[PDB]
Amino acid sequence: SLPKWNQPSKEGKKITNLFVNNSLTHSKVEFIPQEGNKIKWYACGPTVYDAAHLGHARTYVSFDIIRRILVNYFKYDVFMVINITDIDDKIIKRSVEEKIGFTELARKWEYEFWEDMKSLNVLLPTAITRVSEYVGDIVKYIEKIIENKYAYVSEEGSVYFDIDEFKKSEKHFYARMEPLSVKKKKNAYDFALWKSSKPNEPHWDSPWGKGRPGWHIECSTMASNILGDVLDIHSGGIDLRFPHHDNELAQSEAFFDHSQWVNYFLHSGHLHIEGLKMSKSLKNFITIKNMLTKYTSNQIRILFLLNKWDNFMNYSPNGESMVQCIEIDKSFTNFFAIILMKIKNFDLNSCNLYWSDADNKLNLLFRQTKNKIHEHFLDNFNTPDALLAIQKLITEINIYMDKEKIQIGLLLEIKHYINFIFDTFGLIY
Amino acid sequence: GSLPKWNQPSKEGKKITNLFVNNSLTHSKVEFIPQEGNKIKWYACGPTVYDAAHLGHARTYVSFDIIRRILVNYFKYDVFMVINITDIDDKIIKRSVEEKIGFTELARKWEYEFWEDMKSLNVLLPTAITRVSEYVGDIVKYIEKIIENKYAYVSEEGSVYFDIDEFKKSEKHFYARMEPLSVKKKKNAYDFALWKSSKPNEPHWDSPWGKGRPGWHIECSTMASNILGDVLDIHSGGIDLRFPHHDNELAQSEAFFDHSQWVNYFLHSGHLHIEGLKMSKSLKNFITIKNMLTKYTSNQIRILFLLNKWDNFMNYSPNGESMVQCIEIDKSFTNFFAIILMKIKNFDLNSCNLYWSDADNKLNLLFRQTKNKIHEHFLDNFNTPDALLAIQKLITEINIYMDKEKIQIGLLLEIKHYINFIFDTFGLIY
Ligand SMILES: Nc1ncnc2c1ncn2[C@@H]1O[C@H](COP(=O)(O)OP(=O)(O)OP(=O)(O)O)[C@@H](O)[C@H]1O
Ligand SMILES: Nc1ncnc2c1ncn2[C@@H]1O[C@H](COP(=O)(O)OP(=O)(O)OP(=O)(O)O)[C@@H](O)[C@H]1O
Ligand SMILES: Nc1ncnc2c1ncn2[C@@H]1O[C@H](COP(=O)(O)OC(=O)[C@@H](N)CS)[C@@H](O)[C@H]1O
Ligand SMILES: Nc1ncnc2c1ncn2[C@@H]1O[C@H](COP(=O)(O)OC(=O)[C@@H](N)CS)[C@@H](O)[C@H]1O
Ligand code: NA
Ligand code: NA
Ligand code: NA
Ligand code: NA
Ligand SMILES: [Zn+2]
Ligand SMILES: [Zn+2]
Repeated sequence: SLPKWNQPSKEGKKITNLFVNNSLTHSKVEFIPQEGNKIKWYACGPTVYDAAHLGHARTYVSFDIIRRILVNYFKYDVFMVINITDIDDKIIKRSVEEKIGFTELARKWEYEFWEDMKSLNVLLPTAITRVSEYVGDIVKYIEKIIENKYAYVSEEGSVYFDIDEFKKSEKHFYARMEPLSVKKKKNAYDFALWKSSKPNEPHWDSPWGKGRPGWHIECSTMASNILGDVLDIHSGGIDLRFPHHDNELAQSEAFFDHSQWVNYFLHSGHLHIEGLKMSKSLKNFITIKNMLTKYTSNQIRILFLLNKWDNFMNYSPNGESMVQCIEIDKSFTNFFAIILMKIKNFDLNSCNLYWSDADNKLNLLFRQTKNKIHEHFLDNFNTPDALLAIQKLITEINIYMDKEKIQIGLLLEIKHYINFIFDTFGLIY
Repeated sequence: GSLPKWNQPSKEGKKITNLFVNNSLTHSKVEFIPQEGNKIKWYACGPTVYDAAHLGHARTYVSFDIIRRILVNYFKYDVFMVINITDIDDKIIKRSVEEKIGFTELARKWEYEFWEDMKSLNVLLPTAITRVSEYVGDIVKYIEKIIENKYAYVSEEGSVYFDIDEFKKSEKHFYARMEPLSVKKKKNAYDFALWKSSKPNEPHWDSPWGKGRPGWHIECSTMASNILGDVLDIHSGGIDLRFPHHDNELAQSEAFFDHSQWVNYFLHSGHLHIEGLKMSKSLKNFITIKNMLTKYTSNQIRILFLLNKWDNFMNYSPNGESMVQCIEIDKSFTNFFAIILMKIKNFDLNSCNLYWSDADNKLNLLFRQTKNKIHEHFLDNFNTPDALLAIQKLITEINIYMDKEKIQIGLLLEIKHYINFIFDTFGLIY
């Protein structure tokens, strides 16, 4: 009566002792690749009908940080896919208001989305999967689910997922992550894999008649096509956990007829503003472009670094939440300025390089800081505490650079390490 | 009994990568295991600063720079690295009476040029730099402790010699761990000086035994022990230093701490030969680093060294012969970056199709396989020749993909970032 989860076997895998908050277990569990040091990761992308806002930025920056930690810090081999939802009721409706076709609208806002991602130093994924380019694959995916007896066709030409049949199977559980969130149909909870189109909507041909993919089947199809029958990581905002992500699991399990399509399901917390999710529906949003006319990429990334990725956060506007981010960015800038000049201007001809007690104390604190930050990253990508550890080290390096005769090589190694961590954070100085 | 023992560090609580390194203490490739956590305490013997550095010096310090970058940037070990400057030596004293600019000033001049040459070759400064002239007092105290442990004696002239026979007698000590077969004021001829009584008009320093100078080997034992302590993860130098210099350091340091293993992994770079012989100031066959840099770039010189396994000897053919291949490779890397950056720059997300095709999948498979190949090469005693070849092969395929196939912008960027990461690890700059 309660879903089971299979931790992957550790034999032959890269083992870091990283723990992650897995929505499949509702707990922090050890992260173990399916294969070697490889990580196959699908992340749900945007619905491209309008500009991206600060809440979208929080989710993609947070997962960009996690990806950089996984790749640059831990040296996992990450194969990442992000989709573009360029077929959607929202796109269709917006396109009839603006009197532009659905494709030209979608391409415009996909373009702006990637521009906004680049402006925030978010890395592009390995693969970008647009629904409009995968419709034929979605149809074949739906055919096999029907052939496995987990979907049925209405008289209208729609196709619905058969929840009751899926639950009946001993090897399958419906709504693994939110069990308690559960006319032409068998049961009301059945959701559409193929929607029969009205003759005026955009549509595609299929064995069941002209229609469009249902929302959830788009992501099962695209992720399965590129990454296969086992994903190491699937991610998205917490709102997507049910029904979207639980429905993807059911569809993909039905397609492959196995019991675990995703090993680790990661959900970022929402960015709130004045207590409510930043949302286009609520008219309380700040576009990324507007945000970047007031704050820098570094400052916005520091905002997200200060908040644990899987917890919700509140944004206080009119600069309130950004005061601290600006101060921290200012301290990193001034730290780098001094250390870079001291390295550049150091004169090996005239210096004394005896290793003093002050050099030894700074070095001990340096190595201890590396160990603290390692433990923070292993603790479910705890960037708030890793950022604080860096701040504390900088406070001491600043004292040292002002007062002590300086060990040029120690300062250079410290600079390289802090740069390495800032690269992992996505900060550019 | 008659053969030295080596103790592999325990694996419990350590970073374990399955890296194997060629350990001169075992004369074999053995798994590298940190003494503590993921830390590596590493001392590398530095230059004797009386003249310009030459290409053979460059090979040793670039090779250890590559190894350090692999350990830190690739494997994420925490490396605490010390390199010394031998600025007190008989060569420096003799050179300074010829040059007449003063002994300290001459040594400092050629130390400065050594660091300039290292800077020109993109070699990273170590964590700590230990000059003998700044450590003489600590050296005197180190010698005092060895005498107090009965492993050194004082001659009537005021020199101090290490007592080999007393040292070997101890069951816990073995003399010449790495080259066992290489073995008037003295007890035995094989005794070596820890303190040399100064002759008139030479530079000298005070000591309890009279004015003198350190012996060569005690400088490195003292400086390494002072900063890094009683167990070094790695000690390194050119192969010529293995005996007598490095074996004597082990004996001195074991005598100081009265234990049996001061160094866990002793690594020796192979010599650069030219026309069949070690490039050597004595043979008049050397090329200075500066001369080399008026003809070739940092990248090309580092590629020369990446193409040769660090612990094997290599042959340098001059007049550009050995550099032809290095120039070709460097040009192909420059051209690769030029092309891929233009393809990325010219890519239009509006007008493209991004379906993940068979060609995209085949390139991705090749990419991931290249990562695993390069990983096994680095684990195989830092095999940069095979890792460089893997990158070359991958680039050949990326070039084909960019010319004809519709390109996955994200895949091209990710591959460029990986190649940048490996090139950062090699010390190449594009
Ligand atoms: N940077 C990397 N690139 C590629 N693969 C990596 C990397 N780091 C680690 N790995 C993979 O991590 C795994 C390490 O696991 P571990 O060394 O504990 O296994 P093992 O039991 O010794 O077996 P084996 O090494 O033979 O798979 C290896 O499969 C190796 O392929
Ligand atoms: N990148 C790193 N930075 C800092 N410390 C590291 C790093 N990688 C490994 N370590 C250190 O390696 C030691 C062991 O880590 P490892 O992942 O090998 O776990 P383990 O073998 O299960 O050991 P244990 O749980 O007993 O520490 C720890 O002390 C950890 O601090
Ligand atoms: N206030 C907020 N705070 C933090 N994250 C937020 C957020 N508001 C939205 N997000 C996150 O932004 C991503 C794109 O949301 P879309 O609605 O554009 O698209 C879709 O949901 C489909 N195209 C997926 S296939 C999702 O992971 C969402 O949970
Ligand atoms: N042809 C050649 N090829 C490759 N490496 C070479 C080389 N010729 C020399 N080397 C290496 O260069 C380094 C500095 O040599 P020095 O003589 O300057 O100093 C000393 O020996 C002491 N100051 C050490 S405390 C050593 O590691 C040496 O083995
Ligand atoms: Na069931
Ligand atoms: Na929800
Ligand atoms: Na003995
Ligand atoms: Na020798
Ligand atoms: Zn999705
Ligand atoms: Zn030495």
